[PDB]
Amino acid sequence: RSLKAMGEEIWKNKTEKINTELFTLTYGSIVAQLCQDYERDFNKVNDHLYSMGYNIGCRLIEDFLARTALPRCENLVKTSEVLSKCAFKIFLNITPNITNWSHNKDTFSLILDENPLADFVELPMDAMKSLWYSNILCGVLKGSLEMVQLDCDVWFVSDILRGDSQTEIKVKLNRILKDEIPIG
Amino acid sequence: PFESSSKSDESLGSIIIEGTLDKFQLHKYFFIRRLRLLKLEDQTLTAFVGAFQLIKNFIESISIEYRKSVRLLEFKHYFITSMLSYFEFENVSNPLLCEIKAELLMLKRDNWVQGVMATSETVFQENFLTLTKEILSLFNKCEGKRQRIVDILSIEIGLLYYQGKKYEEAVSLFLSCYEYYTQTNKNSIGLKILQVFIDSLSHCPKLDVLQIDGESVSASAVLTNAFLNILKLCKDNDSKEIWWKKFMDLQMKVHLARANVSAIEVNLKSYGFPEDISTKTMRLSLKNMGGDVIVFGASDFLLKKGENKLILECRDIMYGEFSLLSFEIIVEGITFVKEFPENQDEFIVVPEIY
Amino acid sequence: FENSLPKVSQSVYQMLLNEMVPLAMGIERQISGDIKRLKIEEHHTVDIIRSHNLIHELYKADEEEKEKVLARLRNIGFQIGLKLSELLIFSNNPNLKFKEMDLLLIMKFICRDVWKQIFGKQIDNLKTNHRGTFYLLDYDYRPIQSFSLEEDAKNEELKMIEPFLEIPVGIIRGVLSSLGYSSEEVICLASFIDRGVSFHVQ
Amino acid sequence: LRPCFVSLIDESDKPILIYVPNEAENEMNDVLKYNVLSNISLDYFESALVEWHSLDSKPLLKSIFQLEGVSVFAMLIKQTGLKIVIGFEQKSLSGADDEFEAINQIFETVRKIYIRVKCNPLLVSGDEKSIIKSLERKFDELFI
Repeated sequence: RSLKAMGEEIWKNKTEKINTELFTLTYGSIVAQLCQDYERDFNKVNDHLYSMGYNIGCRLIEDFLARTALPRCENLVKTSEVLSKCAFKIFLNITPNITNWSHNKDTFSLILDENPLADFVELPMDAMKSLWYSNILCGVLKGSLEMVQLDCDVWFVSDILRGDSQTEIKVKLNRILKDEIPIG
Repeated sequence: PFESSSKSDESLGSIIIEGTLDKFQLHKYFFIRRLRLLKLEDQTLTAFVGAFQLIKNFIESISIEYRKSVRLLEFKHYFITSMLSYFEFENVSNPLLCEIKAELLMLKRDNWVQGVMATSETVFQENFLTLTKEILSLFNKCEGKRQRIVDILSIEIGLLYYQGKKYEEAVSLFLSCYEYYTQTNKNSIGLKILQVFIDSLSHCPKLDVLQIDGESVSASAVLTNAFLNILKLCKDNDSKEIWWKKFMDLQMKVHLARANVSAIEVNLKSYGFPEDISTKTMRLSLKNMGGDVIVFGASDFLLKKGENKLILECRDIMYGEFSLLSFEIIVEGITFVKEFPENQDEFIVVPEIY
Repeated sequence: FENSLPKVSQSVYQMLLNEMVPLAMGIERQISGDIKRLKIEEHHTVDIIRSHNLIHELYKADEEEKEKVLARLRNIGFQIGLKLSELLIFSNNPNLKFKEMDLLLIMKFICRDVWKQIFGKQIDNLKTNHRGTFYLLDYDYRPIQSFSLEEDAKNEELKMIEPFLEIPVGIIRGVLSSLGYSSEEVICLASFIDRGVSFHVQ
Repeated sequence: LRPCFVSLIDESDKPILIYVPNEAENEMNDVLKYNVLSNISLDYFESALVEWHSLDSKPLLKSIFQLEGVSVFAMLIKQTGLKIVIGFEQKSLSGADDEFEAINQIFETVRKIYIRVKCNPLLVSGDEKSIIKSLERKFDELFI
């Protein structure tokens, strides 16, 4: 009944496979491709990762809505509820936590505990200060939320791999999309 | 009968070991169980060597049992328990596996004797160790395999030759073996073998070089010292490379061709100057403190070669030296067709063609 | 035997596997060496294409550029194949030692375990010419069930499916070169017999 | 229980890494007396005195020799052709049989950190120095 109960409930009728030894090294191999093809550029790789993320998030939102039938969200309470309590539950077997909203509640942050996209990577010295790793997630959280009629913008703040501070993602409502009704 | 004897001997040894007391007299019971195992394995081609392993692990376990300095004398008793077991393994004329078993037994006996002798005939110790190491080296060389232990044994024999003052140095004369342990893989072994070869060349006082080929040279020490400077640790031992380069400069013997991997030079954009275009300024890094050379970076056209950009005087002593490299006599009226075929050789009485 | 150790969804991996191909087309057609879209970032702009238009750009691709694409697909399959084989090493399969003198004994490894790990099922048939040429078969290749053919235009649909086959080419090439060397290895079609793709190796 | 040297040998004659604990002080530590045992250890794989039988799927452990008061153990992992050698002295050894399983724990927990280091995606293919540096910081994490 609750959004915890549905997100845990889909794990009794979801086809599954191993989270190490596949799906970590897929992302690692494509980021190795982007690193070696741009001659170790550290910011264009974020752009191409965010592009491929936007495309996979726009293609993934339909499977999320068909897997559990839910009404269209409207604020950053229901999105902050639905994300952290079923979406990463049924796609990554994890659950992040929500903190650091503003006074008008027009933002929040997305502190993640066990990111399964970067398990024992330890990025080298030059990439440690000018590269973000998990930009496929920021692409997904742009492209998924842009198709439920909300413009959005989702950005990393810090992550464990280069920094002592945790893995978190900042996010702004950036207005609500207007559905276009008439003929003209 | 044999498998039942092995399983029952292991079970009876564990059952006798279940009783805690009288561990010192239990050595005799373990020796009786070992004799019972040895009587069952009286006729085995390779498994007797495994029975020697049944000795050796027990020879490990007895080494686990006695724990004293004076028990080293009991290890001398284990030397007797080697030597009589050598008497249990001497019943062959010549064989492949028995030679390796005798080599392992002689290596264990030599290690026990070297452990005993080093606790406190000093001239005769080197002769007896050289005799035992020569016997073990001949036994290991009498095989279809095992060149790796033979090379380390020959290096140990040459170090024992160097343990007294000797002008005849087998390891230094075997620069092929030095390159076999230095060209790749080996390093810390190579960094001591090259130090021994350089010390033997320092105490050589001769100009009669190696007769195994045409390499008669007094700069063979510098040829080895280039590899010793390349395989050096850091600039803490840079005085050795500086002294070897000073000896190569004093004893010059000028023909050489180095790969110049100890120096790193990087180029920049082509430019022009007054009355001759001083193109291709380049920055160079080096390990040696002092170096002066007429370094010229060649460049190949479609059917020609400039071979320009040389500087006669070089007082630069730092990484990214930023040489000007003035390039007189521009070929093809300074055309743009010339590609890179850079020798970048910095001859400092010996060519280093990178 | 039944190890229940941590897991994620199959679907997000299968669709990431599917969008590795327009990732390769996007990384080649945009190498940044000097209709599309545009997006808004903070003092920053990206410009993208969508996937099916890029597969249609593969339909209008240059011939030498097409094989310049297909080296990258077998390169990325090669990387994930050698690393995935290296993780299989933890399984301690008892079949093989090194250099694969008995080549079909590790063909009995890949069909039993590797295709089970990537695609959830065994390879259903393997036929053996004894000159090193081995004949794979599976009736339903798993990441092309979701690729819908269009209405009565299957001659385009074959040409737009089979550049997705270079990833398992990379898989089996990477698990062979994790065990020592590179030899020739190609694709097939093999129209199935009862209601997908075949592979040749040396 | 702590080792005196570790060694990883690939399918060629090369060493991937010869790491000793405590390089920071000299303390009468000779890297030379460690590499000679590592050089003869790759020789004594082919010796008929020991053999790694392949009927069990699990890779096994052996005791090849003992020189200079140091016992070494060589576990040929069968499939990828990696040879690993860890060395211990008699004073660390207790001579018991319960320690053998803990030795096998040390062997598999350095094999695990090797397969985790060499499966880093961001390192360039080829024998870099960064694989050696990452291996030694993970080993110094394991061994103070």
